[PDB]
Order: sequence, then structure tokens, then C-alpha cells
Amino acid sequence: THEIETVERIILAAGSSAASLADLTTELGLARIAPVLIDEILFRAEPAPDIERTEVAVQITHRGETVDFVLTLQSGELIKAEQRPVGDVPLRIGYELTDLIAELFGPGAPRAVGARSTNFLRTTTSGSIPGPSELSDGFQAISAVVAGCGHRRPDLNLLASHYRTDKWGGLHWFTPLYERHLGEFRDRPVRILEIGVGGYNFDGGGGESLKMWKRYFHRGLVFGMDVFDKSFLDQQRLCTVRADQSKPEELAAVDDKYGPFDIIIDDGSHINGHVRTSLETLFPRLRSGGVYVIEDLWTTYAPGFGGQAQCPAAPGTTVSLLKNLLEGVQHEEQPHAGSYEPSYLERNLVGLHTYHNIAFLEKGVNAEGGVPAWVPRSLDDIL
Amino acid sequence: THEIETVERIILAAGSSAASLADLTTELGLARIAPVLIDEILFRAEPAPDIERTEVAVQITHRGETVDFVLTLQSGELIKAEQRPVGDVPLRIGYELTDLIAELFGPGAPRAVGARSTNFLRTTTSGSIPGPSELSDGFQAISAVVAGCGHRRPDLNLLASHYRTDKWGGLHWFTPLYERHLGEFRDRPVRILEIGVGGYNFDGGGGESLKMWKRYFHRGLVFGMDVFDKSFLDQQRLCTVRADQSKPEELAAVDDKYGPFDIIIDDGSHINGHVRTSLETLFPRLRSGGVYVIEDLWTTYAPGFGGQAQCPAAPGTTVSLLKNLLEGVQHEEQPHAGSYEPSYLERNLVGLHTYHNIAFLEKGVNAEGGVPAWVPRSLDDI
Amino acid sequence: THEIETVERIILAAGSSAASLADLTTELGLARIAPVLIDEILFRAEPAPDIERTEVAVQITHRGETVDFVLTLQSGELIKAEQRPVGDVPLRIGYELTDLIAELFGPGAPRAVGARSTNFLRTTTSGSIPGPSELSDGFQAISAVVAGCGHRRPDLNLLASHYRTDKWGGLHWFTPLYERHLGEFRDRPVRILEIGVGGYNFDGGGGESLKMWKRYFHRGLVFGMDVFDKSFLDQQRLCTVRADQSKPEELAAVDDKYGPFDIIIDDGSHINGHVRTSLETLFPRLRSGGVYVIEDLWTTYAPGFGGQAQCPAAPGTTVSLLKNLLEGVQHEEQPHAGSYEPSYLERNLVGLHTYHNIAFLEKGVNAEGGVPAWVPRSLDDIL
Amino acid sequence: THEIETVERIILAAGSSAASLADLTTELGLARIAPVLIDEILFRAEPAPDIERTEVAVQITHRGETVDFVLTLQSGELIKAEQRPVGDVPLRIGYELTDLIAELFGPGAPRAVGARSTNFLRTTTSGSIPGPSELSDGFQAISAVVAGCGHRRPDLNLLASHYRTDKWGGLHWFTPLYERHLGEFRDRPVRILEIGVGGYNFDGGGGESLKMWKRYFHRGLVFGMDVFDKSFLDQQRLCTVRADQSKPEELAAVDDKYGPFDIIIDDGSHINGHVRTSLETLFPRLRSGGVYVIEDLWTTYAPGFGGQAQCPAAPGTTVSLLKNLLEGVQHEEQPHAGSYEPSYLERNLVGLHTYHNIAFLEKGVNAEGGVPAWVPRSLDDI
Ligand SMILES: Nc1ncnc2c1ncn2[C@@H]1O[C@H](CSCC[C@H](N)C(=O)O)[C@@H](O)[C@H]1O
Ligand SMILES: Nc1ncnc2c1ncn2[C@@H]1O[C@H](CSCC[C@H](N)C(=O)O)[C@@H](O)[C@H]1O
Ligand SMILES: Nc1ncnc2c1ncn2[C@@H]1O[C@H](CSCC[C@H](N)C(=O)O)[C@@H](O)[C@H]1O
Ligand SMILES: Nc1ncnc2c1ncn2[C@@H]1O[C@H](CSCC[C@H](N)C(=O)O)[C@@H](O)[C@H]1O
Ligand SMILES: [Mg+2]
Ligand SMILES: [Mg+2]
Ligand SMILES: [Mg+2]
Ligand SMILES: [Mg+2]
Repeated sequence: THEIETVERIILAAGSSAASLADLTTELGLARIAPVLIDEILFRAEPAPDIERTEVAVQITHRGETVDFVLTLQSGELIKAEQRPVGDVPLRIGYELTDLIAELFGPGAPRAVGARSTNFLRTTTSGSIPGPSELSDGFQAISAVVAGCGHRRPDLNLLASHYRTDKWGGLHWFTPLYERHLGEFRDRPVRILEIGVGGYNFDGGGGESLKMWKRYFHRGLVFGMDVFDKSFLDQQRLCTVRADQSKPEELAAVDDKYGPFDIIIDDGSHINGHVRTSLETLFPRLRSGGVYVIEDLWTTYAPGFGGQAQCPAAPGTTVSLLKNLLEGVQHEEQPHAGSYEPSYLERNLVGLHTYHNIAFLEKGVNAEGGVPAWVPRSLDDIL
Repeated sequence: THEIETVERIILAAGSSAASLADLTTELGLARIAPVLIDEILFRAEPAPDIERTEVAVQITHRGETVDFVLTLQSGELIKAEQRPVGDVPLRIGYELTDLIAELFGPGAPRAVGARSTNFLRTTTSGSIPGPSELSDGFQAISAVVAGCGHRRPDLNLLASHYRTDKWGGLHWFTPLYERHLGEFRDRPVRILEIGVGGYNFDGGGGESLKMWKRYFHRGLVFGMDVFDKSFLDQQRLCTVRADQSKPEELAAVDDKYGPFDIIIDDGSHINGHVRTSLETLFPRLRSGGVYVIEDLWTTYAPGFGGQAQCPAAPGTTVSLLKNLLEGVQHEEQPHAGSYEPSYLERNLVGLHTYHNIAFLEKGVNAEGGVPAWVPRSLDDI
Repeated sequence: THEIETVERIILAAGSSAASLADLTTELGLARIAPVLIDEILFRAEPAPDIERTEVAVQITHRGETVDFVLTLQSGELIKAEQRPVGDVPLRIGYELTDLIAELFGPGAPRAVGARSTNFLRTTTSGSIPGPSELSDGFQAISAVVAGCGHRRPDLNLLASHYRTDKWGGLHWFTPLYERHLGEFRDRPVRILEIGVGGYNFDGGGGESLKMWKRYFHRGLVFGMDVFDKSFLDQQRLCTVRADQSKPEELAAVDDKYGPFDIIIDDGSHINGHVRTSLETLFPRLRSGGVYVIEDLWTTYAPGFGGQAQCPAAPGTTVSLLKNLLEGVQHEEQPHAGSYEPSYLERNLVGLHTYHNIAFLEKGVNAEGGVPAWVPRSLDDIL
Repeated sequence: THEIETVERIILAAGSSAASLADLTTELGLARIAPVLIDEILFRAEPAPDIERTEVAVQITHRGETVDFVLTLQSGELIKAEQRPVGDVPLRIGYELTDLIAELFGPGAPRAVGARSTNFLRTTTSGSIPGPSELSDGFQAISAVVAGCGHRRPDLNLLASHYRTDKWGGLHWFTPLYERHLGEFRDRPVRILEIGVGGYNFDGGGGESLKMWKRYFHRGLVFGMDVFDKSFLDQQRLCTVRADQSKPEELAAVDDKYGPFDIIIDDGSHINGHVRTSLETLFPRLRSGGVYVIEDLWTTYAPGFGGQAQCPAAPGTTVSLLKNLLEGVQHEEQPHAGSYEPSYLERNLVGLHTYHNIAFLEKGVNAEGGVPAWVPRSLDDI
């Protein structure tokens, strides 16, 4: 929890004042911040290009202190980093700590120039003209690390295919919809909760969507909730929590410890009652201006999921809930006793987006007022 | 019809090849195109700033030919243009015809530099530092005209307030939602249909929203359908049509004459049956990738509009329709005991956006396939 | 200085974590934050529409505390606000304090829905159908206040015409260039310095550009430096400083007290030596990744400005400086003794943008390395 | 020439009216257009994912006619397409011709939903939950093809690395600067000229940058000029031309045949005189609002490239030229003792962008007027 807190403080400083970032850099120090930034460069530079073992140095300096890391990249292998000297590495990237913190965790347009220093094959051990492979592999190696040092907008469809989540590809085509409804939050220091880590009780299974969310939300903290243990996936900005979406107390404990959440995604049991329980408990805890997403609406018709093989969808099914939420947004126009008090969902659901197998709920203040009484409601009133 | 066609050709060439624009400029000529561009400038420069009567010259040149216009701006007065010599007018703007066509009807980011020439008070009415009012009115006048010569993104909320449509302000707050769902089409040569011009049978009334759509869609042709005549609102890129949204034949005639439409907006009678008839007839005619919008969902509960004062909403009411459209998007996941072929709305509705008093329908191909049979449907399958 | 500090803390919290904003709201309290937000609504809602005197209520609530303000709008008059009851004002806007802080000072896309509550003529004292003026003036009045409650992107050309600065209109056409080079910083908590407040020694003169920068940078602190007093213009997010751009010590004192600056604009004396002194002293103090802007390059040829009526421009003139800066960006490719050490401007100028009467300097690390020795430099080397 | 013209007509119609697209689809027909679209899909879907041989079907329909293609993807292998029946292929993508034309060559935001149909493993090779590799390879294959069917914004840095051009990586870092200055033209039907195809006189060499420009400008026609033959690189939207940048007649011939150009990039000999000759001849031919780019400013100091090893840079060297262009932008503010008429570069250069080893020149109208005579020029004037 102190670890998540330290990464968060760096993320927030990246988007704050110069004085705030200076205070944090002075407080934590280069030795402590550097490894967090190298961890990000490794996660973002993946995957390594199809090249022979090639070393690339990253040097971070701050107020007279400098730390050097040598990253090793090779076709089909996890990129590795080591705090080591760089004098014999002809591929080098240099950064002021303030610049690298912004490059990785800063909001706003990626910088096109001036964020770093570069040394590319200024000396070659081969001879005078560097070998073809040496030159080719060099270009690819330094380019891969540079790509991992920044926050250039990624393509969520490509990320989904790379991390192997079923949010994109033949089973579902949700990623462009996520870009539409969540893209305005990409530069924001978000806390995202996804219910359903993936992999069920299979050992070593799941986390694909969580890694995608970590990559897309460069300033985000990703939380994954599952009834089964997923602690093996825990990493920088990615925390798994063991909890049951059927139990309101367990849901509230997740929010009490890791919330509040800007975005909540239901991709869990798909059991009709669990979807409803999760929305009733977490929608009031969701940040106002946030988005609640329900994936796999098809379970509405599957008895094995507490659904009913009937259309219109049976009450207590996800499609019936979505239809009621739709009418709820119009609560102020509905016939009601003056004493009527709107439900939480009626007052706090400002937008409903329904697509195939997915719904997006926008939380906000639904209180613009019903059509005034002085508006004609009949030709009788017109006349 | 030839007039609407000429403006359309200019708009389409503005986003085409150099050869296509060259061919159109050669065929129509400067004398014909320039008045279309001046009309746009007058429409987009409005309103005139709070200044005393001030003249600004606009000169358009093309392949050895040049035409001069002098615009007159004054507080509270309609901006006027006359084809006259620039002469002594000390506020001047010059353009190559190609640059002005792109500036007014071109897609893409507004140019920040190099699109025109300018002369500002090289000669004053004193012979030296101009009078305080001459300088202030001069800056305001030339700035107003230049603003009218481009396609810089407008604020739809401010346009709705300026043109006085109820789409924004206290009765409704729809304009930001329109920006969200129609913003991607602002650079497109769209044909927009709004059912409901406004003003009912009152003389000289309506057209506020149509003027807003003309200002927002700088490459768009705006069509307003109304059961009553609204020909007095007719102007460049803005055509009114007399037709009844309750009658499928009249809706089809509107589409056959002025379609197809990228965007259709129902802001008409608000009578439940008319909303259903308009959607059933025009949704199939809407361009795929287009957006159908229904305003005033409240009439769902008003008996005077064919509504029923009950909740859940009665069958045959707009909210009930929206709930059925929502379920139809999931048609591939629904149980179908025998041969089923999806309805048009099930197959062509890809997205439903429901807010307070407004719904946005995205038309497309809804055929990604239902969940495959090999997917577990129960722990017994597990 | 405690005032600037308090507005800054609110601005930074608007773009931080939920916990950070909660901590600040709890610390300062609604009573202290509310007036800062009302001050912004008045500055941004200006000008009032051409309407008869109309009242619009803004109500801000936070954790069981609520404060009500009544804004009065009238054709040709400064919008006024008073902490007052709202029961008899039929035009009302309601906000949670967290939502209003983000709406005014938050980074990111303006919210399209759910940020506030609205009451529009639910009761009219006139009768049942409100009068035409009453209805028309109402629409305009509430719309104007709503526009002042947010950060919807403004048009810098229109702002320049409204505030009456010569950056746009016949004398200059710089505002679209400012949008191009400074637009990526609009959502950033910037500190901007403009040298030249305007109005010279004329009493009550100047500040037009400063008000424009305050309006455009909704999260920004605007600083205006002038040899003459301009304290009468001082307001929320807008501080004037008496200092001389000819004196390096006075320039450094401005940066020591109000810096560091993300953006510095020279629109002052236009005296060739003052432009050079200002750039030599403040470019090293400018934030890396920031922009230095020099307006009115025409003084390069005006003897009355220490210029020379000659072309090519004489050494010590702004155009000559810009040409040397241009060559300086290529310092690594220039013939030099190996011992050569790049100047500050050579090492820290990554981009030079020259337009008519204006130049934009991008500060960053100019250290990608010169063309390697192993690159053929002659057909002799080729053969 | 007719082939380049047919692809150009398709691209222009993709951003035109419904009527214009309808007319082109009727005139050319599905049989003619579909192979152009399949060629784009193969170019944009590359590279194939690291999978075992997998087939993906693409079906395009138009007014009662439908054609089927089966694409084959395999690790390290060139993606192949064949016009064959979809048959049993379990990975399928369907498109209406109009939707596919817009998806590949349309301007504007990529569509997030409704642009196509899809079938994914409705039948597996086991009869039940597909084999682990069948499912993984299936997701990768269909995703790769769908990616190739659209105009989603690419990362120019990644494209430069994928196509292996030195515009990015250790020798140069220009691609983000290209995104800044050319990004606004990505949705435009551009004609781009790069002087310098690459590969010199080595057999089979060059074209890396030309392939990058084709991928980035999804509506663009790419032209590569080189003194040596590069016809082997010729492909859809990518034409090589043999011409000498030292010879004004050859540069004019390139423009007369394949112009006018929205963007011209000098990455050729790097010989100082050739850079000056190319700019003097082609800048007047460049579209106003267009961008002229000069790479490799370092040759300014290299005697083997006509440079002089001195600083300040010698007259007749590229850096000296850039310094003179910078001063020319201020031509209206310069003292002119007698009648002066500005040069072409003074009148048509509106912006100069100088970075390390690269310059971006914006062409436009540089005529805002010098400072008016009534402006004080001295405290004596004050
Ligand atoms: N009651 C419950 N509470 C929480 N998680 C549950 C649950 N029942 C099942 N789950 C988990 O929900 C997950 C659904 S699979 C999630 C896949 C992942 N989101 C991706 O897109 O890659 C499984 O891992 C399962 O263990
Ligand atoms: N059956 C029908 N067919 C078409 N238009 C109809 C109609 N019944 C009523 N209308 C028209 O629908 C309009 C509704 S008011 C439209 C307001 C306008 N869109 C604005 O925002 O400014 C009226 O002008 C009315 O005459
Ligand atoms: N040496 C100096 N140091 C600082 N400011 C100076 C100065 N000499 C003159 N100035 C101030 O520079 C200003 C130039 S006018 C600035 C106009 C303003 N930026 C706008 O665009 O609206 C004058 O107010 C003048 O008093
Ligand atoms: N006079 C001349 N006219 C045209 N091309 C020339 C030339 N002299 C040399 N060239 C060509 O200029 C090219 C320079 S290398 C181009 C690299 C390519 N743009 C890339 O980024 O991948 C060589 O292919 C060379 O043959
Ligand atoms: Mg799932
Ligand atoms: Mg309405
Ligand atoms: Mg000035
Ligand atoms: Mg090069």
C-alpha cells in the first residue's frame, strides 16, 4: 500500500506544479524514483524487436546525482534492466528526472522534441562503418526503449490483441467503444476497477485486460477483483483483490481500501443477480462523472446464469435492468405523486449507451427538471 | 435546385483534388462563385460588433481576374455587401479563390497563417495615429469579417443561444450531446434533416435550429421539414420543405428529393405515432454510419400527444420503443425457437444513446454474431 | 502571495486524485473556496447578454454545507454576485463543490452532461405562461452563467478582439500561432510571464493580453512585468510586477518570486538590447519543454529602438539573433575544435519557429549527437 | 496512369457526397474496385502475426453483387489474398462496398461500430471449445485483417521503425516533427513528393520512407524521385520517377506529370546546390498551404557536398539559405530605399520551422502589411 502510494505521488506530481514535482523529487530522491520509471520503461517497451541481444543504456540525472541502467533486448525474451556503467554501451538515452517523470506519467500531448539526449553508435567496436546487423538491430533497440519512455497514445484494439484479452477480436469488439467512453480519462490519474480478473481457478490464469488498462491509462492505478487469488499478477499500478461481487460487504471493502473508482467494469460471473448487486452497491461509490460498464449482456437469456430464455427479457435480467435504467433517466417526466423521491439510479444516471453485448452508464446529476407545467400538454391547453 | 447543386459542387471540390477544384473554378468562373462565398461571409460574420458604421473590403482573385466587394458593418444592423471598388477603404482582406473556397468549405484544421492578404489603416482619417474609435472599430470590423471567412470550430451552446433555439438554455441542454454524437461529421459534406422547423402556423416564425445547423456544419446542406410553409426561411445551404411526418409517402418524397441524409432529427409534433412512423420510414433511408435523433421523449407520458400517463411506459409510446430498440441490439443473443431473420432496426441499429429528453440512434451493420455454441452456458456445461 | 497560493492549491487539486481534492476541500472549507469559484464565473461569463436586469442563482454544496449566490446580469453592466437566499429566483444552477472545482479548473474534455442541477422557470410570478421577454432573457441569462462555470475551449482570436489586445486584428495576426505553439499547455497549471503589460505611463492603461491569457489558460497564473506600476489590474490569477527587462537582476527577481515560467512572451520595449538581455537571463530559467516568444521583430530595423536600417540585419539586432539561434541548433554539425563546449542557447534550443513579426523558441535538450564520423562525407569516402 | 487515376477517383469519392460515391460505384463496378481495396488491406494488415497458417475471409457486397476473398496469414510470410469461395473458413469479415471504401480511404474519425459484419469460429476443428492455438491464432488473424481494413491513426515513429527508414531511430528523430507539420493533412487526398527514394545504385534498394508515407497518408498518392531507376518499388498509391534534382527541367517535368504536390521532402543528394535548385523550382509549384521539407542540413558544412567547413555558414550553403528565408519573412519591415517588389520566397513563405538536421517551410500568402507609417519609431516620434 506504501508502494501504490509512492507511484501515485509520482503520477500526481507529473501533472502538478514545478514546485510540487521539485518537492517530491527532493523528498523521495533519484535512488527511489528511478526504479519505478525503469519498471514503466520495461512494461511499455515490450515487446522486444526481432533482434540479436542488444544493450541500450538509460541515464537519469537529478541535482548532481546520476544513475545509469543498461537494458538488454532480444527477440522473444523479457527486456531486462540492471543498474550498471554505460561507458561501453554505444546506444544511450539520457534524461533529467523531471523530464522522464512527465514523459512517462505526464498528462497532455507527447513531446515531439527536446525531452532527452541520445548517443547512437558514436563509437563502434566492429570498425569504422558498423556492421549491417549492428546498425539495423541498433535502430530497432534504441527505438523500442524510446517508445517505452513516453505516453504516446496507444491503439486499444492492438493492445487487446497483444495482451490477449477477448474484449477485441472475434468474441467481442468493445475496445473502440472503450476508447469513445473512457478516452477522455486517459490523461487522468484514474483508479479503475475491473470485476473479473480472468483465468478462474486455473493456476497462472488471467490479468490480460488489467495489463491492457495499465498500458492505456499511463497515469492509472488498475484494480482487478476476483473470488479466486490472482496475487501472482500484482505489479506496479496493477493490484488484484480477492472478493465476491455477489456479496455487498465484500464490494464495499474493495472500494473502502482501493477506491474511489473513476471507472468500474463488470466482466465477472455474468450471473444476473451478481451484475445487479454489484451495480446497486458500487454505483453510489463510483466517482460522479465516472462510467460503469457491464459486459456480456447475453447471460440475460441464459438460465445457467440466472437468466431466462425469453424475450422480452424477464425482470431481474440485465436487459430488463437496462430498460428500466433507460426509463429512469426520464423520471422527471413520469406520472408521479408530488411526494415521489427519485431512486439513486434515477437521480445519478445521466447517460445510457447500449451496444451489442455491452452497456456504458454515465454517472452524474440527473436533475435538470421536468418539462414545466406551463408548457401546453394538449390542443385543449393550446386553445 | 441548380443553386443548391452549385453550392454543393463548390463544397465537394473544396475537399477534393487540386484538379477537381481547378476544373470547377474554370467551369463556373469567379463571377459565379464569389457571390456564394460573400453570402457565407455575411452569414458567418454576423453579428456585427457594437461599432459605428465601418466598411471592410474583400477582394477575391483567380487566374488574372479579380472582383472587389465592400462590406458595411454597424451595431445592430444587418451586415451588407456590395460589389464596388475597394478604393480608399482602409480595412482590406484579399484572397485567392481556391484559398477562400477551402477557408469556407474545406475540411480539416483551420489554417493558422498564409490564407489571405490584409491591409489595416495604412491611411487614417487624421493622417497620423488614428482616432481612438477609428482604431477600435477598425480592429473589431476586420476581425469580424475574417472570422466569417473561415471554418474555425464554433461553440454549439453559444450558437444555440445566439440563434435562440430551445436545444440549449433552461428547457433543454442537448447541444453538448449533439457535439458528442455529430461532431465527427462537422468536416463532412452532410445533408441534415430536421423534422420541425419551428413557429407552427405563426407568420415569420421558426428556423432557429436550421440556422444553427448551417453555421455548425460549414460544408452541410440543411433541410427543414414542416406541415406548414416555411419558404421565407429559405437561403444558401438551408432549404425548407412542406411535408407531414405522419405520412410515409411525404417522408419518402422528402428523402427522394433532398436525401440521402447523414443525420435526421425529430423535433416535430412529438405525437408518439408520428415519432414511430418517421423512424420506421426514414431509418432505412438514413445513411449507414448516420445518426437518428429523437427529441422530447416526455410526450411518452402525455395523453394529448398520444401518450399514456403510466410507468412502465405504455406500448406504442417513445420510451417503450427505445426499450424495444435496446433489446433488439441484442437480437443475436435472444432465443429464437424457429427460423428467425432479424428486423431492419435489429440489423441496422448498432448503438442507442439515451439521455434526459433525447435519444441518439447510430445506424450501422449489427451482425458481429451471437455467442458461439461452444461457449459454456451453465456450470453443467462447465 | 497567500492568495495566489490558495487559488493554485485549488487549481492543482482539480487535476489531482479524489483524496487530494477531498483533503483540500476539508482543509480550506466551502466558505473560503466558494468566493474563488464565483470570481471565476464572473470573469468567464462576461460579457452579459443584451437583456433586462435578470437574476441567476448559483448554489454550491459540500458535506452538509451549502452556500447560495445570486448573480445579476444586465445589458452593458458588470455581472454582480451576492451571497443571498435563492427561494425567489426562478433561474438556478446547483453544484457539488468537487464538480464546480473541476468544471472551472479541471484538465481534460469539458463535461457534456451531469455536472450540475438546473431549475428553469419552474414557477413564474407573471402567471402561467411566462412573458416573452421573461422567457427570452431567462434562456440568455442562465446560458451566460453556465458558460462561465466551465472550461470549454475558447477561440483565442475572439478573446483577443473582446479584451482588445493588438495580438489579433489589423496590426498583428498572432493568436492562431499562439494556439499552435501554446495550445498543448491550455489544460496545464501554467505560470505565464508577459513582458509589457501595455498602456505605458497612461493611467488605467494595459492588461488586455493578460486578461486574454487568464481566460485561455483556465488553470493558469498570469504574470505581467512592466517598468511602470500596473497594480490596478491585479486580480485572481493575474499579478502585475514592476521590473525592467533591461536589467538582468530585476528579471531574475521576477523569476525568483513568481517563477518558474512555462511560457515567457517578450512584448515590451522592443528595444533590441532589452530583447537580448531578457532572453539571455530568462531562457535558462524557463521550464524545459517551455516556449519563449518574441513579438515585434520589426524594431530590428528601427534606429529609435537600437535597430539598424539595413538588410542583412546588423549584429545585435533581433533578426540577426534569430539567424544565429537557427545556426546554433546545428551546433553539433558545425566545424569545431573537439574541446568546443556548446553555449546555453545552442544546447537548450530544440526548435525555432519564425513567422511575420514573431518568433517562437522551444526549450529542450538539443543533444541527439552530430552525424557520426563513419558516415561518408565525400565521394572519396564513398570510394 | 489510368490505374493511378482509378485509385484517386475511389479516394476522392470516399470523402465526397453519397451521389458521387454511388456514381463511381455504378461506373467502375464491384469487380474493378474490390481488388484495389484488397491490395490496401494486404498493405495495411502487414505484418502477419506470429501464428500458424490461418485463413480469413473478406466478402464485399454492392447492389445485389458480392465477391469473396480468402486471405492467408502465417508468421514471417507475406499475407496473400485469392478470390475464392468463403466456404468453410471460420474467420469471416463482411462489408458493403461503400463502407469499405470509407473505412480505407474516408476522411474523418475511424468508425467505432457498425462498419462491417464478422463471424468468429462459429465452427471449430474439434466440434467444441476450439483448440488453444486455433482460438489464439483466430483472434490474431481476424484482428490483423480488420486493422488493415481501416484508417485508424498510425504511430509514424513505429511505421518508420517497421519500414526501416532513418527518419527515426539513432541517426534522426524527425517523425514526431512530421506528425506536427503534416498531421493536419493525414485525412486529405494528398500528392506527396520525396526527392530521394533510397538505395542509390544498389539493386533492389530503397523505398522505405515511400512505404511509410503510403501507410500514414491513407488517402495519399506517394511519388518518389531518384536519378537512378526505382521502378521495382512501384505499387498502388506509390509511383517512382527517374529525375535529377540538379536539373530544373526534370523537376518541372515531375511536377507537370504527377503534381501539384501538397508536400515536398528533400532527402536526396544533400548537395547544397541541388537543395537550392529543387526549392527555387518546386516551391512555386507546391500548393499554397503546403509544406516544403529539407532534411540533412549538416551537409552545409561538408565540402564534399558543396558545403564550406566554416561558421557562420558560407553563402550558398543550406543554413545560410535558411537564415535568408528567415529574414525574407520580415520583408515588409525591411528598409527599401526605392521601388521594391518582394521575391517569390518573400511573398510565399509564411513560416520557417528549424530543428536539428531538418527545416519545415510553410507556403502561403506573406502579405499582412508592414507596420503602418503612423506607428511611433522612436521616442522622438513619441
Ligand atoms: N462472484 C464472483 N466475484 C468475482 N469474480 C468472479 C466471481 N465469479 C467469477 N468471477 C471471476 O470472473 C472472471 C471472469 S473472466 C474475466 C476476463 C478478463 N476481464 C479479460 O477480459 O481478460 C473469472 O476469472 C472468474 O473467476
Ligand atoms: N405532422 C407534422 N409534420 C411536420 N412538422 C410538424 C408536424 N406537426 C407539427 N410540426 C411542426 O413541428 C414544429 C415543432 S417546433 C421545432 C423547433 C425547432 N426545431 C427549434 O429547435 O427551433 C412546429 O413548427 C410544427 O409546425
Ligand atoms: N524596460 C522595460 N521593461 C519592462 N516593460 C517595459 C519596458 N519598457 C517599456 N515597457 C512596457 O512595455 C509595454 C509594451 S505594450 C504591451 C501590450 C500588451 N502586451 C498587449 O498585447 O495588450 C508598455 O506598457 C511599456 O510600459
Ligand atoms: N541528383 C539527384 N536527384 C535525385 N535523386 C538523387 C540525386 N542524387 C542522389 N539521389 C538519390 O537520393 C537518395 C538519398 S537516400 C534517401 C533515403 C530515403 N528517403 C529513406 O528515408 O529511406 C539516393 O537513393 C540517391 O540515389
Ligand atoms: Mg469477458
Ligand atoms: Mg426540442
Ligand atoms: Mg504589442
Ligand atoms: Mg535524412
